[PDB]
Amino acid sequence: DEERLKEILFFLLLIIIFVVFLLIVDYKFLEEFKEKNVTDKEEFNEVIKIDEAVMLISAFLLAIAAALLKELEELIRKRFEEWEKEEETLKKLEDNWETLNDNLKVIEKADNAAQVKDALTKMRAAALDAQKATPPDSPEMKDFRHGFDILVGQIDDALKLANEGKVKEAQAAAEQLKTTRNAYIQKYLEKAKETMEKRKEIRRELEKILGVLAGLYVGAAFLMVIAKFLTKKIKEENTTDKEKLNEWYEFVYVLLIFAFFIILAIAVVLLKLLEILG
Amino acid sequence: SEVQLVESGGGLVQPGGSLRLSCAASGFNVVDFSLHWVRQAPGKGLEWVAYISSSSGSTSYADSVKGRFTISADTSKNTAYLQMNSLRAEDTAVYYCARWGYWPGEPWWKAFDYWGQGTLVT
Amino acid sequence: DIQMTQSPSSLSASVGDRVTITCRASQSVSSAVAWYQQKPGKAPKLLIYSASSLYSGVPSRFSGSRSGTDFTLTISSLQPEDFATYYCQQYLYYSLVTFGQGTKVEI
Ligand SMILES: CN(CCO)c1ccc2cc(/C=C(\C#N)c3ccc(C#N)cc3)sc2c1
Repeated sequence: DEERLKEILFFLLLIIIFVVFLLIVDYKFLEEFKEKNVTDKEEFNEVIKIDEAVMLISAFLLAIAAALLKELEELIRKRFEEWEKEEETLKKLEDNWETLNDNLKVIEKADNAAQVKDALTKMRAAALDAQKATPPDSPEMKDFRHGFDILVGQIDDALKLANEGKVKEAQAAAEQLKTTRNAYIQKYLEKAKETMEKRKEIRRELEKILGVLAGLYVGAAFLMVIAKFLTKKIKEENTTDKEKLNEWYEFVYVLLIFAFFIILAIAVVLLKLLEILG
Repeated sequence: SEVQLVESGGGLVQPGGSLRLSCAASGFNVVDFSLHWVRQAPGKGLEWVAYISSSSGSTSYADSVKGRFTISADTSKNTAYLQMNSLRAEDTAVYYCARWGYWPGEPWWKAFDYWGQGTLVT
Repeated sequence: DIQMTQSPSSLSASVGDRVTITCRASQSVSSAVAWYQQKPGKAPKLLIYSASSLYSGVPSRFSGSRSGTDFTLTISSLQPEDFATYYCQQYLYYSLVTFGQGTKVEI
């Protein structure tokens, strides 16, 4: 999973390096071809069949990169689904928490033993569910489970007192229950809430960065087809005028430097995705 | 090395009478298991009658039988007793005695893992 | 007082037919629901506890599931020794024990 993610971005970075090396080699060949200012047909049909090779390989590399990007998106979606499940479990635990608090209020406001017993029954069911509602060997996790064990034990004590008609002892047991709950489960609750908020923020920023990365790839792909169109609108037409030629000679330089700006942006985005993922 | 519960003392009795059912436990002691009495009327379903926790002395009763039955225990001889008083026509049933572990852990979650053979009361 | 409503009150099935028994709790009892099997003239024995945990020695065909206050017992392959009365029982607390009405699976 995480190791697979690290391997993907690693190999995506490697593909990026290969496509920037191929581009700079093509630029060097074009420069060395057109410094001499040779209008021979053989050199054009060969030193631009150099552009043809670069585009054939670079396009295959782009296809591999697109497949890797789709796999990366699938893994990110799996991570987001795991975070969604954890948030749902946290919501269930908070619901059980609210049930416990409501029934503690009811016990405080109660006057007879039947109301106390009913509230304690609801508390016991909520505490059992909350203990089970957890996604895992951290010390806080163990303290949470042990605290719910003690909490259900205190519910047992309060129920035992209530079944004997001792309402005041039941309220006292509920107060000790509140103290135990605060001392044991509150820290885990705070940690889970903080983790869920941080994960929501991370999800938002990763949705933004992935969108930017997909846009960068599609933009680079659009530049590549423009490169082929320009080369053969100039290749097959066997152009001869030097002014028409020079103009193209710059068009491609500006297109190549724009592709550089795009490729370095892709590199920095991939480095960002790695840092945020570890 | 077999955990079992054996019921005794049940049988035919006149209405309004008194009898002490006994549940003797072997393979385990009472002090770490609450003992519950559960009755099944002829052709009906199961119904929980009472329980006793000898560790804390707590006893609880079904509403249909509260005030008439008295559940007690003797850990020295490892037995539970149910004194049935003021018997009526709806008290005829097969009475089973079951063990239930204490909170927390698997013993509590296993519920009535072992049941007695049950004795008939008429 | 927690009611534990069991359906159906009785079902007829043959050997191999999948059997499903459903129980509804009048209020949340967590997963503190157990399924017991009872033969005619014998004491109930524990099949499932914690509403999904299979007791030791029970064939793995028996299974239990929970969905809110609904609890389901499933016999995947009804064997000839699987005809009996099955009881859902909530055990939230010692004094709050209530049983289902019982489903009489017969061959
Ligand atoms: C204007 N010309 C000269 C025409 O005679 C050319 C020729 C070839 C060519 C190839 C280009 C390729 C990329 C860009 N950008 C690129 C490839 C892979 C990945 C990834 N993973 C990312 C980016 S751009 C380009 C421009």
